[PDB]
Amino acid sequence: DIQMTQSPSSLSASVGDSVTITCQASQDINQFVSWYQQKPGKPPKLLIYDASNLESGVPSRFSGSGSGTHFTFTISSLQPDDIATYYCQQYENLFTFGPGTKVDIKRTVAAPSVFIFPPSDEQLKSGTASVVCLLNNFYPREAKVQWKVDNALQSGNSQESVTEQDSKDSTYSLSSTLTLSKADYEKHKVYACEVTHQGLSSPVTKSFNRG
Amino acid sequence: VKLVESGGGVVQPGRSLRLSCAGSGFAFDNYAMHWVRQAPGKGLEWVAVISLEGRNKYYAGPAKGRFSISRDNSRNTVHLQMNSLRPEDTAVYFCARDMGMDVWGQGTTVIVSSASTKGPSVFPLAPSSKSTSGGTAALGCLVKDYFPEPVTVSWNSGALTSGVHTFPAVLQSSGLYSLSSVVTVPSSSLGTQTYICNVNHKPSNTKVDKKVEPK
Repeated sequence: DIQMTQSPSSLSASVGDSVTITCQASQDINQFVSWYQQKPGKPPKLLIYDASNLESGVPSRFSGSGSGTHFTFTISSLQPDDIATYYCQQYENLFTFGPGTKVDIKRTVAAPSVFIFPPSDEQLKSGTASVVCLLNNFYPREAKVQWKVDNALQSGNSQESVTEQDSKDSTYSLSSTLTLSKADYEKHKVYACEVTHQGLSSPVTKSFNRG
Repeated sequence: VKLVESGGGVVQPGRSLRLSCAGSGFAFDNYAMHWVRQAPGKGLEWVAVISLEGRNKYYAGPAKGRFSISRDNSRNTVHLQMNSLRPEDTAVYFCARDMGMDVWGQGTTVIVSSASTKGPSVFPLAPSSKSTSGGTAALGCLVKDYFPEPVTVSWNSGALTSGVHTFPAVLQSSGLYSLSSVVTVPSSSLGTQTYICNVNHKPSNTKVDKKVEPK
């Protein structure tokens, strides 16, 4: 069936800059596309149809051009409410949304402030242990958390999530929790969270000894 | 104009659920209707379309013959019956009208899981030297092992908003959810100001106020 690419996967530009985003098809779809903008927790909003026709009430700074295989949605002067994920969509035959592309505001790099929390003694009574690592007020969004227990790489037993770009400082924050049994927790000594980020010349490590 | 979805809820894997979509503000028979779904943190996925008078039906791959999209041009409603749902179908389910999809609904959330309704255990994330950085301390509340979403969290009954980060929840391997909410405060304020996270899990009728004191 018809599948569509969206390039890039994420984009960053400053307020007033020109944002150009591409969408590709697995077919010659001529000019039969729509583009949508969707903000967190909100339904999509239709912006452009037939590749170039703006919808009613959509600012003139939103423009598109199309050519069967290669399509360009362009925000000609990025405004602060243009922070969203943008989705192209084909309808030359059936309908398929692209993967989408997130657009955030570009600010200077900010390294994360790293904080680490041992599991509470209340939780340890429950029979489980969660170790929490917080990465605060960093930019850009891309960061890597790597859990180590007595230097061992933890892989697959942690989960993380990220805030949306803060409305006034434009940074992200991330929280990762390492889940492990109380019995495994009491069996190891050094618990460490090692952060990789563009603002760090070398990975920063936050660690504690059980006790 | 307005589309209002209904249905939604926790249903067991393999069991049934029907979604409804009421449309106010226009003649319903002029437009084709869509159902579009969105998994947590994933992009829009087109489910199906119904032709303006119901003659032409088309579905997406992942439907795999399990869904059925019908239409009631007299009641201005479209439906989508889901007979044998898989956890892979967990998502917000949107309504949209088409000739582009200009009008959408706010969406209704289908939760497909065998987990039983459960209120969270609120554990402190106590501030310590290893949660401190140059006079800024971090503290929080781990809202662990609850089902289903949502859980709301404020601090000191809403009197504390600056420096709060309440992170998106995550679905643990156990099928229960877990989220954290963290605040950054001055270090020197630790021994003076009291920090309480007010947690509310209405599906389980559980409200918890958890004071977070240092170690």
